[PDB]
Amino acid sequence: NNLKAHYQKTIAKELQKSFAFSSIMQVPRLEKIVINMGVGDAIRDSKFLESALNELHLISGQKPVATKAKNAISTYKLRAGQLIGCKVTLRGERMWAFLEKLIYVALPRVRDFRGLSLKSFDGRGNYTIGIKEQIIFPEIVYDDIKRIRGFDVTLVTSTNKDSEALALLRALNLPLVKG
RNA sequence: GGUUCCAUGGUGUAGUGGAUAACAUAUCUCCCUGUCACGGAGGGGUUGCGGGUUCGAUUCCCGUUGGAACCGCCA
Ligand SMILES: [Mg+2]
Repeated sequence: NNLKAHYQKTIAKELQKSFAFSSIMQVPRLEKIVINMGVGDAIRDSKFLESALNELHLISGQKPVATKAKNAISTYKLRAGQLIGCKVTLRGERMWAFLEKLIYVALPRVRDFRGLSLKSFDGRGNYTIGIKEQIIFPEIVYDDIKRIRGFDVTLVTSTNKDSEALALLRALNLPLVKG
């Protein structure tokens, strides 16, 4: 990606100067964006889960692996050995492609993207974005599951400090309130 | 003293071999009638206590209460 090379040059220079980092790779580096569109309807409407996967596939270019619960609950109708939820973890070129596509196409189409930040870092440098609806994503046709759901896009970084993660986010211009 | 059975709606009783609780009376609302009873329509209301097993107990297991049914002899 041309923006990937732009990321290289720009992130290196500003970050290096911003904290006098003694090495170019001391600057934070983003690793992997997990997407987890999971639903318990597979306990009853198994069909739905299948469609779920395809949409997830259609969004990232990686086929989603379906995850299984590690316990069993009667109230939730849960039982061990069943597949409830798919997770995809993008890396390399595809992860940066999805990140740019999200921030530039999907996110500003959000009904009311006022944003949320500073109050999202887990204290170790991660970040989770809770999407409310799937239809807003461009890689989705109107025909879909009878139920509509959101997403749990998350982020990782090489650093362990949440403040430096915020600094990388600002350098990348991820558009949130004051952050 | 010991042994078998039972505890389900307000009252009388069925079910459940773990995933679910009905019948009648009674109760409420509305037709009905001068009025009321009877009648007609509709509505509503449930596992003795505890503690384990199971993802899940009214049901399966062991204890604790209450009510019954049987026995407690030979000198
Ligand atoms: Mg005698």
